[PDB]
Amino acid sequence: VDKMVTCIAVGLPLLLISLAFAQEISIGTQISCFSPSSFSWRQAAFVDSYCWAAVQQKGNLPLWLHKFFPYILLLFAILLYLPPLFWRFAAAPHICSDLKFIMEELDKVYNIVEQYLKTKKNSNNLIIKYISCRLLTLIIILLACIYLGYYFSLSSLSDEFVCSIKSGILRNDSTVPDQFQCKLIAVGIFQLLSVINLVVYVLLAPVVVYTLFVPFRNDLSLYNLFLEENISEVKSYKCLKVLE
Amino acid sequence: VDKMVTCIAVGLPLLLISLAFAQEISIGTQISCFSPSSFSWRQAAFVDSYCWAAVQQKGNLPLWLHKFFPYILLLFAILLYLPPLFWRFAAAPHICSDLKFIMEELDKVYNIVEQYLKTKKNSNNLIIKYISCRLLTLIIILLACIYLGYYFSLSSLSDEFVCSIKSGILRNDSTVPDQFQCKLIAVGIFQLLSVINLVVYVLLAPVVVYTLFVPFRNDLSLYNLFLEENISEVKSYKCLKVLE
Amino acid sequence: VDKMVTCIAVGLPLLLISLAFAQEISIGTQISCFSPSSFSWRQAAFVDSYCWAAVQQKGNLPLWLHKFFPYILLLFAILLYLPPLFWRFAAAPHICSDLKFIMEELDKVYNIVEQYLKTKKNSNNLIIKYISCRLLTLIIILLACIYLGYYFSLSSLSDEFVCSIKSGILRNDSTVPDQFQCKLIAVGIFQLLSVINLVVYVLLAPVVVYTLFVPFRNDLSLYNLFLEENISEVKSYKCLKVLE
Amino acid sequence: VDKMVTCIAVGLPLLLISLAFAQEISIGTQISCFSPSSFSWRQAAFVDSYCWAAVQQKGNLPLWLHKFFPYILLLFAILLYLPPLFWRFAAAPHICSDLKFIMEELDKVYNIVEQYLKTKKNSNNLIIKYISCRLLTLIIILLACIYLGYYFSLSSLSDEFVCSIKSGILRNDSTVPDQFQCKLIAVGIFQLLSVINLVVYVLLAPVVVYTLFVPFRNDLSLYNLFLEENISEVKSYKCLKVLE
Amino acid sequence: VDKMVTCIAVGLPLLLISLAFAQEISIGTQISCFSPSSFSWRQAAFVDSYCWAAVQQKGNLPLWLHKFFPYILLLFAILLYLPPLFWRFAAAPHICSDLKFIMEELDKVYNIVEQYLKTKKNSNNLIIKYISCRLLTLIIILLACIYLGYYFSLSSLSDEFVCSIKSGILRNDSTVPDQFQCKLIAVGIFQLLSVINLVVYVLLAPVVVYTLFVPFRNDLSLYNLFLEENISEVKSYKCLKVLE
Amino acid sequence: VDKMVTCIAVGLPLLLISLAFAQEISIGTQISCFSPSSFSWRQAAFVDSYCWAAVQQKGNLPLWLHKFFPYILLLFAILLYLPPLFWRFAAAPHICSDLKFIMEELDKVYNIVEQYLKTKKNSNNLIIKYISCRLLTLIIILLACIYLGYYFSLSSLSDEFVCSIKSGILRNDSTVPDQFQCKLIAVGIFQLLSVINLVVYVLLAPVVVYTLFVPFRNDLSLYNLFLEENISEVKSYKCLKVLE
Amino acid sequence: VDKMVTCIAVGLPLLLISLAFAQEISIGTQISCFSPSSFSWRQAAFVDSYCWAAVQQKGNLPLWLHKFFPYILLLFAILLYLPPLFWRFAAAPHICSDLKFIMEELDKVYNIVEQYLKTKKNSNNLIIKYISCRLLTLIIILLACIYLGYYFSLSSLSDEFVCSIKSGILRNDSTVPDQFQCKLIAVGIFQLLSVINLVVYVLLAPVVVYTLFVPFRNDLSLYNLFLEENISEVKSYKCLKVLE
Repeated sequence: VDKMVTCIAVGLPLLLISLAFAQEISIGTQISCFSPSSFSWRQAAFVDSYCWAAVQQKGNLPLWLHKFFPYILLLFAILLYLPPLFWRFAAAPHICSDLKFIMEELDKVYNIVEQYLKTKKNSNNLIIKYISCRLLTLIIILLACIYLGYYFSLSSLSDEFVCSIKSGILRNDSTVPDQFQCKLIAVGIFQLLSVINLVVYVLLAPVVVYTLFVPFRNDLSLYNLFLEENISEVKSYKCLKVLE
Repeated sequence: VDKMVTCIAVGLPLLLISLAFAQEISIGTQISCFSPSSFSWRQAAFVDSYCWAAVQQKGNLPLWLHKFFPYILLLFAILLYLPPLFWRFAAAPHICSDLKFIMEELDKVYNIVEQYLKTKKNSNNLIIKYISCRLLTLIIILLACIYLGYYFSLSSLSDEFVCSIKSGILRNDSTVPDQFQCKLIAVGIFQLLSVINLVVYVLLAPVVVYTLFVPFRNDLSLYNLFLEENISEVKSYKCLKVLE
Repeated sequence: VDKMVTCIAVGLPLLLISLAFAQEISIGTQISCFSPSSFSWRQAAFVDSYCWAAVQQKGNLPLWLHKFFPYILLLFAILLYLPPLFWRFAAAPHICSDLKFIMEELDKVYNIVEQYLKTKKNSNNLIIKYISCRLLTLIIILLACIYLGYYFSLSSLSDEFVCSIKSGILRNDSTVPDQFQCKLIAVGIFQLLSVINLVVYVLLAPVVVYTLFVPFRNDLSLYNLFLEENISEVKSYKCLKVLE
Repeated sequence: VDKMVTCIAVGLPLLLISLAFAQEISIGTQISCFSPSSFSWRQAAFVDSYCWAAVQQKGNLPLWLHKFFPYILLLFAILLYLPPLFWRFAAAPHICSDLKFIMEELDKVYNIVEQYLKTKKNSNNLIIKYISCRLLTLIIILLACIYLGYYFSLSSLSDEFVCSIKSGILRNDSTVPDQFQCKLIAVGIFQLLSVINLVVYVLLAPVVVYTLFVPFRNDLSLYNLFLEENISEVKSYKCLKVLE
Repeated sequence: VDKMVTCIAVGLPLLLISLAFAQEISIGTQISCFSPSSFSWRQAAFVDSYCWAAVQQKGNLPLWLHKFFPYILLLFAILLYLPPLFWRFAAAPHICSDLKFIMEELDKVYNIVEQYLKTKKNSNNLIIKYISCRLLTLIIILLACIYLGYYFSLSSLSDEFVCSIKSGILRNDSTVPDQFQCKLIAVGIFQLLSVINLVVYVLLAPVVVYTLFVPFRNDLSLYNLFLEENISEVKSYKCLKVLE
Repeated sequence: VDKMVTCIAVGLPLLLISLAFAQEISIGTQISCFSPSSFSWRQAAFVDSYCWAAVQQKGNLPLWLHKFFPYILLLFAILLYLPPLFWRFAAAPHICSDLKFIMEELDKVYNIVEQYLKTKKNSNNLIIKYISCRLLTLIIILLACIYLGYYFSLSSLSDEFVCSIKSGILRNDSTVPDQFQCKLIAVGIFQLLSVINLVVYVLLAPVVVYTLFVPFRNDLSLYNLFLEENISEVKSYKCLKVLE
Repeated sequence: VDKMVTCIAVGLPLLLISLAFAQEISIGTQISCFSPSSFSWRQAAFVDSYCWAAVQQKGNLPLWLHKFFPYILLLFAILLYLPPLFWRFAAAPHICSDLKFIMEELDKVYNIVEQYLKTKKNSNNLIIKYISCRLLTLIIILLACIYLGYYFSLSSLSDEFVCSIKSGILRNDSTVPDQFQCKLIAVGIFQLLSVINLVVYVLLAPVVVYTLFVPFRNDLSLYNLFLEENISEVKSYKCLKVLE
């Protein structure tokens, strides 16, 4: 119930990037500048190479984002991978054996543990590790959500821009016409990828805060709720009840 | 009998998409605009890049669908994968052990369970999980069915459209002829893929509602019907009868 | 003897399709229209893209089949896969254990089963499942056989056709010459693939109906014939006889 | 000694086909027609596409074979695979256990079988299955041998032929020069592949008929000769002799 | 806690290089020189081949780094791999058995080791191997950090440079215009890769020196801290305490 | 000591062929004819296709070898594979058990075999199988050695030759200039591959004849020398001696 | 400690070659000759094919090395693989059992070997096999080191050379301009690969001679030093000491 959130919050940005690259290769380069009819095949591939590199040199913040939208979406994916990567390396040895301990000792009682819960309750160290692995996960969803909302928010006739190559010794020339109407290509594919990654991230925002309500769902309030999720040995206690 | 429906309702849209891409690569780009004879090789590849991106900017709803038909068909495939993905994570631990429990205890009787069914009958919690995993599956087939029917319903001379590139600084020019008869290419392959995915989805519509008739097929009406499907231990009870 | 038929009736159409695609890639596009000498490299690739898409818009039934011959051959392959896919999911648990049952109980007799066959004989439920898995297999071979015969039956100078692109705003022009002699390319490879898939399917037509003669080959007439095919425990009964 | 023949009679045609395709891709298309200097890049690729398809429409039998030489060599490879595929599905269960039977019972004699051979001798059913799996293998080598000899027998200036494209509406024109000297390319690679597949198939022709001399090599004449080939339990009988 | 640092300090430079090459292939060559309109397709590919090779022959140190930025980033990755490669080949046999030794002998005490720690404390040979495997790791991070900071520090209009090909017999000619404004392409992708590899390496600099504080975290100060990390047998000593 | 010769006499020709193909693809076609400036792109690819096929039609023996040098080197590789392929199928069952026989019986003597060697000595059947598997291997090295020496022996300005295409209806024309200076490309790579495959095959020629001196190294002279190579049970007889 | 040297002395030349080929493919052919503007696309690809083959025909020794630098680096890699390949086939059976022999017999002493070392000391046969496997390894590093130093030593404007194609019937012509300024491309990548393979091979030269000091590190001087490297049974002798 909690591993499924951190697999569709990471796997879904990975799926859209791989689908974007099969669309990126099957059409061509992400820029396409309208070179004049006088240029050759190589000079017309110079302008598509210059203008794709010169979107950063001087709003300008809309144009800079379209180049790196697969990268920022990638960085927001591996940064959701690290709280589960740190959960398996910090709080996994402290939880694997102690669930095995209660799983074996409850067999011999029906064939101590009542004073186990009285002293494991007052320990505010492992519930703090649990919420900080999910509160950091919650805000990094919303930072990814506000970026995905901002990228869709522009949505304008903004992929079209005007660049020029007359910078170096090409300045003060008589062949280049000083203006090149370029246009980014993959914007419309990215605008739809910025929506279906936003609606999912909005629909998972009540679910991730539903895990932050473990009394309604101290350390006993954490520990009593984990035993019926990944441990099938509690299901034999219902076999005690159904016979009577 | 129920895993076979959710494998051919998901595997069949996956098969058509992979066959479409081998047809998409082996011919070329999905758009092909008739550029003039005056244009170069690069300006003629500008118009195929502009017009393929400018189908969304202003019926228009036929033309927008042809670009994203592999994507909408993909989204309708993974959304049929989630009710079985949630079935293996919610109702699978509550059903694996209790079928193992009756599978072992019925051996020692011929070598209790009669009062097991009297109290497992009045429990309207796990039949509700069963129908909601299939009723949500039923309507999401019909929403996929009505989209596939609507895409085939247009079928017109609608792939041909007229676009223009005179928008930015290319506006007020004297070389571009203001109109470009473009045409989408993969429409005829998609119209046949929208039929053989519709006839299958119509032919599976009585089957998925046939699973929604579990009395004619409460919790006992659910639980008595599962034991002769994935459990071979009931076949020894016929070995009790055939000897007598 | 019966798994070998449903592997060469499915594997043989799969082998011809994979061999066709290596021939399809190594030559080029399946259409090749004779564009005029006045056209550019891109306008000449427009006509090959328009005419390959416009074979369906208005005999015409010969020309429509040549585009989709790998698809119809593919659909006739997976539709032969489903009666064995349903045999392993419906009649496989009802037959795996009961063959194991006689395989063990006949050991202890020489170290009941004589009254086993007297009551398993009068059961017309599992022989009906056996013939319907093969009678449906028989007619779907003949429907595939009559399509393969019809595709070879045309064999004419029919790949050559005449198309025109003057439809949209390209209508009422003065550059396009109103007629384009196109020709499909992979027809001659497909005509030979339609023969060696027909001669095999004719030669397997007496074999598949030879399985439909199980008395000369009720439920006892089905059940007595399966035990000497996939079960090596009957071979020890000959070791009983050869010692005497 | 007999599995090695049916692996180099099948693996050797598979090896030459894979080596031919790496030579076929690394050079180009198998046809190369000398288009005029007036034609464009696309019209010159029309003639290479028309003439490669129009070798069948009206000696002509030399030219038709050069297109399908990888296919006929492939069909002669899988048709040598079927007598071993039928040997493992028909005569393999009748021979696996009975060799295991003598392999175990001869241990306890030195720790019946003398009357085993007196009644297994007069059985003309399994030697008939053995020779028909090899006599059918023998003639299908010679049919492959006479085709490989006939293909090498032409060896002429026969790849060069003259084709014309003036058939449809291209007939009665004033631009096409009515004759196109084409030439197949991979003929010289195929002529050498038709020799080293002929010398091997001639050198294996005495070996395959050497297996057809099982008295000099009834059912006892078959059965006594198999026990010292795939069965290492006969080697302990020499350990009986070497101690004495 | 220490294997996670040496996997994200090595895996993160490996991830950026693989992402850079998919961006390097999908656009084109890293150089793009503006050849004149008079040149052919091959002479214009000469200048892109000459100028990409002639960045080293005579500041110049900015231009030389842009060619080899994937190589220097690769060399700084495998040089972080060698202190863990030497740790598993030098100090791994001296630590695998002795942790197994205390793991077994502490079972039989509750079912010597108190004098074990009194003589294993005064041994300054294995703590010296531990710090030198991490102090060498610390400075090689900072040398990688100062290079990544220096590469981002230039960030100028420095990818644009001017080269000339008039060197050999091409000197004293009348066709080449003596100057070619070239421009490297992947600089802007590399400038962003030089930032997200710098912020991570700064944020890991307090963590790697936090491992260099093993008293606050002699040989006993090393050995007492390893037993509760990779060894689950110490968790049973808490099972001694929780029962009392 | 003898498996290492037949792995570097087979693996080394396989390694050079795979390295040749990566050089063959990365440059282009093996022929490159200097077509005139008047020809188009397709007619200039006709001459490279005609002349590459017409090296066999009429010294001429130098030019024919350069086309098929990867094939003749391949045929000399699989022909060194067959004496080890026949050794594992003819003399392997007669040698696996009898080495296992002495390996077990010598344990119980120290816990018959002295009369074993007196009768296994006079058997001139299995030493004859041993030398003929290596004498046939020896001469097939020298035939491969003399071909590799002859190919390097030409080494001339012999890749350059003159071909003409005026054969069929292209004869009696007025456009083709009757002579085409072609040149094979991969000759210089092949001349170096013909040296490092010759120096190895010369340096292995004393080693393969060193195996043909088994008295200085009858059947006892063969059998006594095999027991200390692949059998570790003879090493315990030194443990008998080192204790005394 | 000695397997790590022969894995980074072999794996490091393998890594640079694979990185060179990804740079070789992503740019183009290793030669790039400045063909005139009059030549076609095919004649300009003739000169790049002629001049790349004609670097050997007549300092000249610098130019010949640049073609075969990946091959000579490959030959120096597999020649470091053969002393470990011969170590596992000659001195591995004589060392696997005798280390197992002392590993078992020392258990029963604490639960002969003192006279084992007195007679295994005076045996100068297996130490001679040890040094010759490493002395041959030492000089073949230095021969690889002096070649790598010599290749970096040239480093000049030496990739640029002048070739001509007027050799055969192309001699005495009036179109070719008699001189072609070519230039090798991958030289600058190879000059950096010749440095980082030299600094490693210099830094491993004291390590490989450190293995040649086995008294300071006869047969006892060899045999006493191997037991604490790959054998964990000596670590129990410290468990004898730490208890006392």
